[PDB]
Amino acid sequence: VDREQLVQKARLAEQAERYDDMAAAMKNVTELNEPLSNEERNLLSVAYKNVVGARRSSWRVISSIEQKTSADGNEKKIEMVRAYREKIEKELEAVCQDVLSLLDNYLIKNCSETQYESKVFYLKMKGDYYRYLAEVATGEKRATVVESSEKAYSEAHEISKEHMQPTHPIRLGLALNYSVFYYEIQNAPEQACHLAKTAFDDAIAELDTLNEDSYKDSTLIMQLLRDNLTLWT
Amino acid sequence: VDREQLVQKARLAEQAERYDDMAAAMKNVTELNEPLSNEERNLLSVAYKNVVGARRSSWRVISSIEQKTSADGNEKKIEMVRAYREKIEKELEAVCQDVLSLLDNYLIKNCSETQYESKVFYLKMKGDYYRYLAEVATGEKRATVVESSEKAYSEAHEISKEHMQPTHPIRLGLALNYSVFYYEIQNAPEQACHLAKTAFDDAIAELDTLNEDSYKDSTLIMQLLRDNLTLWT
Amino acid sequence: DYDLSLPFPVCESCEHSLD
Repeated sequence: VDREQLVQKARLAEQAERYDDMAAAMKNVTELNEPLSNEERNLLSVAYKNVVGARRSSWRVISSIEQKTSADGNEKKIEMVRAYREKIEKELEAVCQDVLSLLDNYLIKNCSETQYESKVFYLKMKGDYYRYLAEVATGEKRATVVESSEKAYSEAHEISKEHMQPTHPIRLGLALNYSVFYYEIQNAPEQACHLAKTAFDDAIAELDTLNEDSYKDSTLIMQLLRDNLTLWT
Repeated sequence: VDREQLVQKARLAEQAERYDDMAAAMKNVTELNEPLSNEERNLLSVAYKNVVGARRSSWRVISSIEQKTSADGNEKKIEMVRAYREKIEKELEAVCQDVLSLLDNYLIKNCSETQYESKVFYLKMKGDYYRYLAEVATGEKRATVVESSEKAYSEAHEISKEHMQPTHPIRLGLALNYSVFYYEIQNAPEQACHLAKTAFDDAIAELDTLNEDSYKDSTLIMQLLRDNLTLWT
Repeated sequence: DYDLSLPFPVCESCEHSLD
């Protein structure tokens, strides 16, 4: 019931791979209104990434069955498939809204004007989980969560482009997901390519900035930025 | 609500890797009191094995940590681990009692005295989930489920030894889990290895007689019998 | 390469029978 134990339960849940328990424990420590340490901050991101990832993976395979079996299949089986897809859809959207609530009410809110690292970390997460919502949305409900993802990504970009080094893994990771957001959600290959290229180039010019602690995390993201750039011609 | 839809729901949940949903669909198909076909029998077996299997891996990870923490005596971190262990423990035992009820009320009940193949399959399954109970039980509650696992395994063994060919994958796999029960649960290594080699020897004496269909299935379980022998000193 | 976004797998330390 104590905060120090709640973080320990989340550590245990990750070892037991019960990410629903892990995300619930971190949801509690976030609700205590005390700021999150760098480690506790990564426990929350890992927990809800696994939870929303399980729903998103299940949603993708069911929706694929729903589309490829939407021509000839019996009217009774397709009514069972689309019913299962929407059940997963509501589960995904409920987890996303759960994350965006912690972000707007506790995490982004309790950030000072000088906490550019945590501000960019939480703002990128906001654009991430709004992007996950845009994958399963259609019509006017899609165009709004798309612009909410854009407002979260764009603000995280300006704070990162000014107050953080180009080799910082948080700044690099943001440019990755932001450029992915442009290519897959907005269908803007020209802008997605530009965003990923400048972030890679600016990190290359200051390659002599990597320390022994942050050399791994930064270099792999640069490779992923290259990998995504080769794919987009 | 229809049986053909319930089984198709279970196939969806398997592809979506939502084994909790899959076990619930096959529980409904079983609760219609109509005997289960071969395909529906394995859909139920696969679903609950994944459901109870995720709890077995989580319990083993947590109970391993509980052992290294009960020697330090932190008196505060140890109690939170035992709580998480017993939370997973109750989830595991609830899944087992759910399967054992389906076995006693529907599956074994609807087996005629001449349905030797199905009688061995379900009885072995009964000894299996009673053994899963024995892995997390203590005191006299353990010696109870150990005795229940023994009666189910032994009766399935006598039926298979009399009415089944030694190369039959059902009979071979029973000897595997029965020998595993002897070594790991009852700590009777003389009989665990006697059982494993007897079943392996008897199955080779007529291994020439089979088709290729009953060759890959038959031999794979035999390799497991060999692996267990080498790994059991 | 299917999901082109950023993975951060872990933040800690992440049969004998037939199956």
